[PDB]
Amino acid sequence: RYLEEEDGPLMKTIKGSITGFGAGTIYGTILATWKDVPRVERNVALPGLIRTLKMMGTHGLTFAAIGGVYIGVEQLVQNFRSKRDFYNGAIGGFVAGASVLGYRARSIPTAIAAGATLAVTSALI
Amino acid sequence: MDLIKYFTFSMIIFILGIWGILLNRRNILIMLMSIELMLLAVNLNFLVFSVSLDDMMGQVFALLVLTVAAAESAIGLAIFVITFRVRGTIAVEFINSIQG
Amino acid sequence: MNTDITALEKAQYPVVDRNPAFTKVVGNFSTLDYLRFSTITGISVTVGYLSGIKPGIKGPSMVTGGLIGLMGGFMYAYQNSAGRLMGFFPNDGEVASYQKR
Amino acid sequence: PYGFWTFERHNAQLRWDPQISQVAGRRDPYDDLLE
Amino acid sequence: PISATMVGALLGLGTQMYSNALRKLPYMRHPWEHVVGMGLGAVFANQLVKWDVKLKEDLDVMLAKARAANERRYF
Amino acid sequence: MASGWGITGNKGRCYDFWMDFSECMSHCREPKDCTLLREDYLECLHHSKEFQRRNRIYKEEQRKL
Amino acid sequence: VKVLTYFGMTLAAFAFWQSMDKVHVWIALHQDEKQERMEKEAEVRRVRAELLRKA
Amino acid sequence: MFNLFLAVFPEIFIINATFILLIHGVVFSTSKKYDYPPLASNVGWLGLLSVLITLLLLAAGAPLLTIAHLFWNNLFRRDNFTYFCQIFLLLSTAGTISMCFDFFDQERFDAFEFIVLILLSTCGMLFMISAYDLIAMYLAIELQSLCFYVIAASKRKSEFSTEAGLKYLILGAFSSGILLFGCSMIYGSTGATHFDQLAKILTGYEITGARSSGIFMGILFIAVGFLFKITAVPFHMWAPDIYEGSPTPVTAFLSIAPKISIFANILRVFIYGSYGATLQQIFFFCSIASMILGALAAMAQTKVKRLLAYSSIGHVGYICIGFSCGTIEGIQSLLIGIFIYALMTMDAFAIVLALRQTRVKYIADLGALAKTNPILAITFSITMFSYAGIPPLAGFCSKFYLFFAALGCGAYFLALVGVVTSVIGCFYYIRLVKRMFFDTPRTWILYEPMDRNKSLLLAMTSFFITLFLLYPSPLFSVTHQMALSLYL
Amino acid sequence: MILSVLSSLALVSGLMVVRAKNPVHSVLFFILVFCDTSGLLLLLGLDFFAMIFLVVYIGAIAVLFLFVVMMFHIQIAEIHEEVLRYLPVSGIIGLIFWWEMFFILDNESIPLLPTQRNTTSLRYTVYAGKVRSWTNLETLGNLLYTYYFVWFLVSSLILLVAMIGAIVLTMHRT
Repeated sequence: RYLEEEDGPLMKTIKGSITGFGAGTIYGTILATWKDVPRVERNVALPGLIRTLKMMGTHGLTFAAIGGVYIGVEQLVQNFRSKRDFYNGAIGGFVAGASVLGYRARSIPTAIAAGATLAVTSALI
Repeated sequence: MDLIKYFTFSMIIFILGIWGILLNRRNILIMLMSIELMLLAVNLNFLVFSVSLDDMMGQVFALLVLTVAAAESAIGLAIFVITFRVRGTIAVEFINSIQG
Repeated sequence: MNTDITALEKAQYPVVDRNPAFTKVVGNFSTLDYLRFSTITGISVTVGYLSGIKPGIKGPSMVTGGLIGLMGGFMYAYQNSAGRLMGFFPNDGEVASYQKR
Repeated sequence: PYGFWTFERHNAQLRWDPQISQVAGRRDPYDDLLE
Repeated sequence: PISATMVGALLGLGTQMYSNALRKLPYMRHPWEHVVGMGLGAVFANQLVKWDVKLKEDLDVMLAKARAANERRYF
Repeated sequence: MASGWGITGNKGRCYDFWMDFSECMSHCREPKDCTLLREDYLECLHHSKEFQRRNRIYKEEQRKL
Repeated sequence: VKVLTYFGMTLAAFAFWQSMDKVHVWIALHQDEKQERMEKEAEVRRVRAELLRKA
Repeated sequence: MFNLFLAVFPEIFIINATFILLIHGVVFSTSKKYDYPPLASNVGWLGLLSVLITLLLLAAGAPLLTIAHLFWNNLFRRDNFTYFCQIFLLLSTAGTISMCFDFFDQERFDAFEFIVLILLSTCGMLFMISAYDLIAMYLAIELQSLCFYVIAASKRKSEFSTEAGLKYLILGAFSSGILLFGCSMIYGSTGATHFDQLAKILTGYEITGARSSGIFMGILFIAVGFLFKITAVPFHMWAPDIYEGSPTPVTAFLSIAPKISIFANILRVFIYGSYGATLQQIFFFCSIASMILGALAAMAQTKVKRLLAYSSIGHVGYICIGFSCGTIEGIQSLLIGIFIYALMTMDAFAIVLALRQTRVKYIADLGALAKTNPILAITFSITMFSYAGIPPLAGFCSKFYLFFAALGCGAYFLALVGVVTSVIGCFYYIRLVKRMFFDTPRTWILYEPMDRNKSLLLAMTSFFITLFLLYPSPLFSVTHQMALSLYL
Repeated sequence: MILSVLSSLALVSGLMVVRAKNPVHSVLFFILVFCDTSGLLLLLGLDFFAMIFLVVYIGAIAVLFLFVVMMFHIQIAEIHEEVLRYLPVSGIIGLIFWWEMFFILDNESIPLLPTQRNTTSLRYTVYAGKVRSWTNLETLGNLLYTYYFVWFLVSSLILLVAMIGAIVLTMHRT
């Protein structure tokens, strides 16, 4: 069922960071487009584009950090311990969630909640 | 390469309708016109395919879709008129009361 | 215009006439058919009268309701008569009159 | 089921199209030359 | 015993009383309507029983055909 | 081209292929039994394999030049 | 817009459509590699499912 | 020749009766002699009679609706599935009309054209059910949609009604264009629009490596249009705004009949055509999104109409779980869920229209209703517990299936979503029971008693809701019949 | 080449429909897009549809749009917005739709590449079809009112709904 791949832990981490950046760029574009423009900005176009691109870059960065650290810690767990399970990975989701989303939200309870949610989500898979 | 060129003509009109929706969040009249551009592109698709397949069903449906497009435009502009008459303006900030 | 009366589900009763003419189906109207016709028409006239009192048009409303009922009752009676002649409905009397004439 | 297409409800065109096979607008062009 | 006619008559009488109560009217306002409702409920219950019997027959015929079509696979 | 009505008032170019495929599918309880007729009909519709082969010829001509 | 602006946008669109013609010819020229790659991926799946059922 | 039209007798009758009513209304509403009488209730009663006569013609002519099936084949297809679907649609329309006379008389909504447009849309949905070709399907869908656009804007001086109509026209025309683009792709790729031809072309192959992308995207776009029609997330946001902004009888009508007709279309198009897995995954993912989003958004609502709109979105999610599994029991359960949701919604909107005489708007307006009208508070509590799926009420039946398919098609994430969203739904439904029974407000709203039509309809639907699980055999048998008749 | 000219004209005219500041100009550019479509239909040999697109889209529908828009006297402030910020989202959406749909036929309808050989000599002519040829008009009229008359009538019902709804929504009798 899974016998179509070539793997490579470093390649896995790089590709995951790249995919995370792409998804974060798409998400940032969507969020920037949903929002209205500040009233002081309705009559001038360029600052709106700058804010859209800034949102794109910031979301690409945070999503790339999550999508990289998740699999990086997943392999660095399954490499040293060298056991394949859903446990290996629950730790990666937790550390990605905690670190990145707590650096972003600046809150420790938010870090714990985000890591827990990512842990359950990666556990189901 | 004839079929691909006619097809891309119609496809560009369809994409222009989509972009016109995307680009006119303050202009609801242009949104209605973008929808009419999409409908025109679909009609073209049916006619081109009818020719390409030597089949008449694409032409029958093109005529009927014409009737539908006319009816849609008449009703759409009637609703636009009563919306404007009630509010005095067409600005999108006056048609956002229903929410949640 | 090419036509084909053939139904998806075959008639379960003796087929007296596959495609009976309009006047033949009308002439096949039975006592029960006229009872259905009259009941539908009378109910429709009554509804027209009763719903017309408040706007003040009970007479014209009566005529309108009666027209709707006349069309619906005639269509229902025709439906039953033609179904009997075609074998789709139980058609004892149709077969008894057919086996004799 | 096994071959729904096989059922007679699903073969309406195969029995109706022969009945209109001589109608102007869908004839083989040689049919007019021989008939 | 508990026939369809009695269940339907009780249901129709209950329907007329429920209607009167939802309109804040006395339960027995217009008793002739209670009689009419009893009759209509009886008729409806008996007809539902007959319709259910007919439905079962039609389903059996349909299920027979489906099983025949399925058994055709192993021919 | 499954309806039969051609755009110039005659039988459609691909109607006979459609009818062959349909008549095959009306009694063959397996769709794979009528695969050849199906791809005949679709080939009539789009001329995919014909044009692919002619493009092969053109490509070989360009290669030998 | 100015009339010259409409003319210039038309010229640019004409160039875009000729570029699309080149793209279509490129896609038409690579049908054979698509077919040969598809030969492999479908046959790999066959050799695969056949081997996975040997046990 | 005349006997061929026996297959279209119900439609012929309803269309001609609609014309008669249009003429009668316009002639006597303009009459100075009768002082321009309001004719909305008169034409309403005559149209209800017309619908009941149409129902008589259709139900008593079951074998005759299949006469001349080869002559009529390129136009429509009438069978047992269509027979029962059309009977149910006519019943829904009759109930909805009977629920409108108090609104006509007390708000003085005098426009009889309201009834005419409802009847014309009923014709359109009748043609939708028997549609057997993409062209006919689209035409019938457009007729129904245009009637709804016009009736959504019927209160033409109200800001809310004009706003509802405008959003409906734009989002509805957009979705219709998307669906029409899908039909064009399918036609171009297969050269066929008839459902039988599409069946023959597409069966046996699905995604056989060399998949026609034209067919696949025609299917995707048609599926997007259908999902807009059934208010599945993420194509749903038109529904709560239009449901609120439209006149309440319009909201009641839009809640039931279009769903019956569009689900008939979805069955006969998808279950019958053959692209397979992707089509069902579409509906699987949209069902999950609908359940979650409907539950949360309903939990956030403070107005009765919005709560009902979001509840309907959640329930279409539950129903579409049945279409996702793609089995006989899936179709049967979809049909059972549609029937029970329709009866429950008719109950709920009968109550809402009854309370609209004292202008109910907020959930808090129902405070102390168990004192001012105890039997109405019980009837409404029964409806809310039925909506929440508490056994042995009829609402349990649909909930039971959700978990039956989740453990049948082997899907435990679906089961978990169902458990959580069922709990959330139970909470926001029992919040209304708390408001009517447990609260002691300082200011009470006294409500006018309802008219006879709504009391009778409410009594019947409430007896059904409490007592269906005692005698559920006819619905089970008839839905099994319909599920089988989709293929044979 | 000719198809490239028509495609370019339609592309610019459509951009001007969706990007003009003034809605009156937008309706006028829409008339140009319909004229170009008529030209394409003439190329396909469908002269009836080419004329009907002129009669219905331009002669009747655009006129209604023009009457309504002109009498509305929309002010540019009520509908103005800067569109530079939408270049990324337009880019992603349009690029996905481009890469996926401008090339949907390519796998199914493979183009025939033009070679440096006269392939016109292999056109086979069948004269039997040319004895009494049918116009687009009579070919369509052979089907509309007989084999597919029900859809014709449903379209009439659609038009009736439009007339009723127009009267009911907007009429204020003097």
